[PDB]
Amino acid sequence: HMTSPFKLPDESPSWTEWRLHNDETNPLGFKESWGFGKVVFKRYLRYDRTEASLHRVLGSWTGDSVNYAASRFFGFDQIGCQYSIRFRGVSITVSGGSRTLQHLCEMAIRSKQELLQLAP
Amino acid sequence: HMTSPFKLPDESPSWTEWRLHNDETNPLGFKESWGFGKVVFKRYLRYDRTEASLHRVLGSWTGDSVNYAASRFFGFDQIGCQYSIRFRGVSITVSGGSRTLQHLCEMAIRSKQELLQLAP
RNA sequence: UUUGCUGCUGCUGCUGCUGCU
RNA sequence: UUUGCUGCUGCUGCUGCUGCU
Repeated sequence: HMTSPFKLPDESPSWTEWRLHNDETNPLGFKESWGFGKVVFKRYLRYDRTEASLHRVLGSWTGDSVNYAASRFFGFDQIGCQYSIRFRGVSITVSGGSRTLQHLCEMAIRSKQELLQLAP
Repeated sequence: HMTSPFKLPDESPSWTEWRLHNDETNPLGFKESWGFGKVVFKRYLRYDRTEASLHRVLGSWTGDSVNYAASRFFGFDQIGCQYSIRFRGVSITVSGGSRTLQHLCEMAIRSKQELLQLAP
């Protein structure tokens, strides 16, 4: 078991749940991922566009959680790191080498927030 | 001559200029691009981290300029659109289908600004 | 604008490398 | 953390398509 950058578990909806959601309604949430070298950790999280929910999903990873997970993969040569998020058909990615990871985190967290607060 | 999304011309430094810059000093600027289907338009722009300069480079494209350039490429099937920017070893990308382009623009402009205002 | 996955398409991004500039 | 380009590497992102879920 590798250690993930994430502090919340995955919330991927089942196929049945997704169909039921489509018949009765606005996505159920958003997808995000962190990639270090060749390893990618992924989350689907429920998000309902309220403030409480935004605050919850914003705690799904931190500088520290990403750094502890990422450093597992560090070597002589710098590795590529990447955060990806998709909400409503819009994807943001923030990437660079492992030496920039603090800065990637900084931009990822703003991006996640800008995207999730974006009006339809 | 295709029509570009950009309102400023490219400012790529020569190899000699770049060497001279490296011997005497902090990058000379940043790189950005807009991709519609298979066509990508690219800029290198000088940016010195002042407010006046930030304002100048922020005018290098607009919603309208991106839309007029992009619509050249629209068909039956939605196309993939993407804005990419790299400054100080950190790359942001904003992508999606052509139906989301207004929203991509909205997130691209914020991203460009967050990244260029980021402290080293 | 959509749950998760398979295989294909075209175009980016990032990492490392290469040769010129 | 770096001007622009050539060719290679590995991993994403996006578009369209596919078969299951």
